[PDB]
Amino acid sequence: ALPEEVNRTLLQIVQAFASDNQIRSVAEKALSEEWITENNIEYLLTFLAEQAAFSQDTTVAALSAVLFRKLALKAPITHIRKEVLAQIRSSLLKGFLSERADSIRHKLSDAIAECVQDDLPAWPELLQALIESLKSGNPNFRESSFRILTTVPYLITAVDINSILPIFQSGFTDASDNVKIAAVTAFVGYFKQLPKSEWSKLGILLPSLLNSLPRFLDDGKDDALASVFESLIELVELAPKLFKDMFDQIIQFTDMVIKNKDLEPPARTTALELLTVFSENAPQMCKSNQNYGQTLVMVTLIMMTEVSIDDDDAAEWIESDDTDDEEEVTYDHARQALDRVALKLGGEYLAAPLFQYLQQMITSTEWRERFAAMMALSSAAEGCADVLIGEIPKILDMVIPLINDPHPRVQYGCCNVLGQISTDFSPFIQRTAHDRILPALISKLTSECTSRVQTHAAAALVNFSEFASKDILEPYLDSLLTNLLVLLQSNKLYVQEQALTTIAFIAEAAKNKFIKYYDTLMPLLLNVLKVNSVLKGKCMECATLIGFAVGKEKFHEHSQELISILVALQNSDALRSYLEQSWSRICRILGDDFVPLLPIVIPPLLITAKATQDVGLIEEEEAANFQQYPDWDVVQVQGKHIAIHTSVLDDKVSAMELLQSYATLLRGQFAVYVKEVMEEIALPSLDFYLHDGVRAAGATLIPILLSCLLAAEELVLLWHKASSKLIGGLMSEPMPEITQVYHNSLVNGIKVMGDNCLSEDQLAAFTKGVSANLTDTYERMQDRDEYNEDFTDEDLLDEINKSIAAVLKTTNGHYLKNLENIWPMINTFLLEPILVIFALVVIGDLIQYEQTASMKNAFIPKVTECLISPDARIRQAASYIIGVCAQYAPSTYADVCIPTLDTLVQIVDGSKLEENRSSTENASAAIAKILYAYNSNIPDTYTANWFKTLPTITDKEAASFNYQFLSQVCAQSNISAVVDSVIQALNERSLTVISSVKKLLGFLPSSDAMAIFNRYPADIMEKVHKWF
Amino acid sequence: SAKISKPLHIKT
Repeated sequence: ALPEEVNRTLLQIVQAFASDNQIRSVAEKALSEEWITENNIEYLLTFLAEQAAFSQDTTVAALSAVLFRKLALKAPITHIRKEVLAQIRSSLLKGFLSERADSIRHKLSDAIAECVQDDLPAWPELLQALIESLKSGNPNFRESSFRILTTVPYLITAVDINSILPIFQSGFTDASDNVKIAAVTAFVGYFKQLPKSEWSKLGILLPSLLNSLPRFLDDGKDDALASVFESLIELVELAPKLFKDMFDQIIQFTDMVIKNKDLEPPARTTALELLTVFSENAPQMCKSNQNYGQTLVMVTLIMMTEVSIDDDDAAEWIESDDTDDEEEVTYDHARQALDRVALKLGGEYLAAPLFQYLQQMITSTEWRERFAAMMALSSAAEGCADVLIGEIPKILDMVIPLINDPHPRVQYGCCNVLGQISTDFSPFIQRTAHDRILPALISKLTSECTSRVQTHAAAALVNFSEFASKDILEPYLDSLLTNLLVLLQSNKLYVQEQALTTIAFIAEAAKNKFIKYYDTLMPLLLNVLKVNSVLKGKCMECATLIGFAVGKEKFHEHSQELISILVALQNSDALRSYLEQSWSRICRILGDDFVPLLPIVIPPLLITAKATQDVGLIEEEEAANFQQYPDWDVVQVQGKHIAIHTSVLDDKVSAMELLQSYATLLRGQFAVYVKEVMEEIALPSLDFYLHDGVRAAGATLIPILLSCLLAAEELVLLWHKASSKLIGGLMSEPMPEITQVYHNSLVNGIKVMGDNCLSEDQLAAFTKGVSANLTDTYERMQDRDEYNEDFTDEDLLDEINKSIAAVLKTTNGHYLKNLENIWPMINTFLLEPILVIFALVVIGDLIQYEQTASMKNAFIPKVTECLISPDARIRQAASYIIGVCAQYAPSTYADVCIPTLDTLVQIVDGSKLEENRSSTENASAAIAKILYAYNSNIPDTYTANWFKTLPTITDKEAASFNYQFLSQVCAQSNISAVVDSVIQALNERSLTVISSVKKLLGFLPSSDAMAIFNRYPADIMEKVHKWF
Repeated sequence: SAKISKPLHIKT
C-alpha cells in the first residue's frame, strides 16, 4: 500500500533501531524530526502496521507494533484520513489472523486496540475476528482476544449478550491456564473501566468464576490460582456486594488454600489478601457473618506459627541482629492482615474469636504457638482497643507468665506485646499497670537473657515511656538505668544501639527527674563519641535528649564539648539525620544562645531545601524496573511517563521542616534568612506539582518567615509575592488536602501582616479561587448502592470558612462586595450536612459586617429549620446566626428574632452533655443577644430562663457575650448561683463581670459575703483569692 | 525503629 521507495527508507530506519550509537541516533532523529509530522504520519503508521502484520523478521515486526501503539495515540488516531485508517485496520486484522509468534500477536493486539475508539468509524470486522478467535483451538488466539477485551472493555458491550456470556464461561474453564488468567483479567477489567450502570450485565457471571476455582487446586496450578486471586482482590474493591450470596463459599475456599501448607506461599498469601480485603470494602457484610471473623483469625494464627522452620532452637534467630527475617513471608503477611482486619472491624466483633484461640495457644507445648499467640495479640490490640482496654488485667495474666518461657523466641514475643499494648492502650495502661509491666520488662534486661530478648525488652520500654509521666517512672529509674548501662557494655552492636535509644527516651519522659542521673550517664556517652556511625548518632541523640530533659543549666556542664564533637561529626546518611535533629534539639535547649551556631547549621539545610524537581521524561518499558527502587516513583501526568526522584524531595521537605522549626524558635533572630528562604525555597516549592509534601511544606513556611522578619518594605514585598502565589494556587492546585494548607496559610499570613494586608485584585482573585474550590467540592460530594456498602472535604470547607472570615476582618467588611458573586454557590449549599454547616458558618460571618437584608429572605427559612435539626453542628451554626442577627443587624431582623426566641428556650433544654454542650451554649448566647437588642421592648420570663443555662464553659465567644450581658438576677437568693456561674466560667477558662459581682457581695454582711465560697476546694479558692 | 511497632501494610 506504500510506494516502494518509502518502504526501504522506513525499513532501514526501523532496522537501525536495533544495533552502535551513529546508525541508531541518525534513525532516531529521522523518525522523530522527519517522519512524525502532519505530512508523513499516516505513511509512517501505514508502514509500521504493515511490518507488524507481515514482516517475517521478529524484531522489526515487534518494534513496529510497539512504535505503532505509541505513535497512534500521539497522532492521534482520530485525525487520520478514513481510507488510511481502514487500510491500517485491515492489515492489522489480517496480521492478527495470520501466523505470528505469541509475543507479536500480543503486540498486534495492543496495536489493534489503539484503532478502536468512540469517534472512530465502526469496525465490525474486529468484532467478528474476536468471536471466531475465541473459538480457535490455539490458546494464543483465545488469550489474545481476551487481552484485547481487556484493553478495550467497550467491545464487550458491543457483542451480543448471548455470545459474550458463554465466551467468559468457556474462558473461566479453558484447558489453558493462560487463557483462564486472561478471561479473569478481561472480566474484572470490565468492571474497572465501565460505569456501574453496565455492571449487572456481567455480574451474573461471578458464580461461574467462583465455581471454576477448585480446579486450580486439582491440577496443582497454584501460581495461576494466585493471579486469579489478584484479579478477585481488585473485584472486591470495586463490587464487594456482588460476593454476598456466595460469601461463605469464598471464605471456605480461602481457608482451604491457606491450610494446605505444601502449597507455595503466593497462593496462600493472595488467598489471605482476598480474605482481608472484604473487611476493608464490606465491613457490614463481614460483621453480619460469624464465619468470616473465625476463619480470618484461625488462618492468620496458622500462618503466624510459620517461623524458624526446621530450626527448633532458634539458633539462627538467636544469632542474628534485631531485624525481621525476610524469609518469614507468610508470618509477616499474617501479622499485617490481622492488624488490618482488627482495625476495620473492631473488638466487639473479633476479640471473642481471637481470645478463644489465644487461651489455648498460650498453653501448647509447641513454642511456635505460644509465640504466635503473643504476636497475634500484638497485631490485633489496636483495632480491638475499644474492648480490650477494659480487660487489661486479664491480658497481663496471660502474657506475663510467658515472659519466663523456656524458649527465647516466646520471651521476645511477650516483650513485643507488652510494648505494643503500652502504645495501643496508652495512657491508661501506664497509669494502672506500671507495677506489673515495668518489673516484667526490667527482668528481661539482665545479661542472664539472650541478646535478642534484652534488646526487645529495652525496645518495649520505649513504648511504655512514651506515655508515662515522670512521677510514675521516678521510683523505677535507678533500676532501669543500672540495667541499661550493662546493656551498654554488650559485645553486640545492636544491643548497645538499643540501650542508648532506650535511655534517651526514658530520659525524655523523666524530664527534671533525670537530673540526678546526668553525671553518671554523660561521661559514658562522651567516651562512646570520642572513640560505628549509627552508634555515634544514637549516642548524640541520647545526649541531646538528656539535655532537654535536665534543662540548660545542667546541659551546660558538657555542651561546649558536645558541640565540638557535633561539628567534627557533621563536617567529616543515617548519621546526617541524627546530627540534624541533635543540632535542632540543642537549639531548643539553648534558646537565643544558639544564635552563634546558625552559620554552622543552616547552610547545609539551605542546600538540601533548594533541591529541584528531579524528573526524567521516561518510556513505558523503562518504568516498572525504575519503580523497583523505594526511592523512585513513576506516574502518568498528561499522557506521558515521568520518573521522579521521591527520596530527594522527601529530604527537601525534612530540611524545610528544620528551617521552619529554627525560624519558629528564633523569631526575629532568623530574619537574616527570611528573604532567601522565601524566594529560593518556600515560594518555588508551591510549583512542585509532582510531590505534595513539598507544596504543603512551602505553604507552612510562609507565615512563619513573615513573622520572623516582622519581629526584627521587603516584608511588604515578600508578603505581596507570597499571598499572590498562595491565591493563585487555589485555582490550580488539584489535591483538596493541599488547597486546605493554602487557605490556612493565607489565614496565618493575614494574622501576621494585620490590617488591610490585601489589595483589590488579590481580593478578587481570591474569590475566584474560593469559588473554584467550592465548585469542585460540590462536584466530588454529589458522588456519595447495589454493589457497595470525606473529612478531607469537611476539613477543606472548615478552612475556607476561616480564610473568608480572615479576609472579611482584614478588609474590615469591604470583602462583602466580592463575596456577593459566589452567593448562588453559597445558597445551593444551604439547602447534605457538611455543605450546610459550611453555608451557615459563612452567613454568620456575613452578618458580623444591616446590609444583608438582600438575603434575609433567602436564608432564615432554612436557618429556622436548622435550629431544631438532629445534628448538633447545624443547630450550633444556626443559633449563632440568629444571635448574630440581633447583634449586628438589630432592626432589619426582629420579626424573626423574637419569634424564634421560644425555639431557643427549647433547644436550650442531653443538652448539657459533652457532645452538644457547644450547641446549647450558642443558643443560650443567642437568646441573651435578643434580650439585649430589644431590652424593655420584649413581651422577661426569658431572662430567668436564660440564666438557668449558665454556666457557659465550652464556647469562648458565647461565654464572652453571656457574662457581658450578665454584667449589665440582682439581690435575691440567686446570689450563690450568680457567683458560681462566674467561678465556673473562669475555672473552666471559657471567659470585669467580677466587678459587678463584688458589688453584689458588698450589699451583704461580713458573714454572708464569705459563706458563698464555702463550697469551693483549696485549689479553686487559690484562684478566687487572685480573682477578687 | 527502636521501639515495638507493627509491620507495614501490604496492599495496593
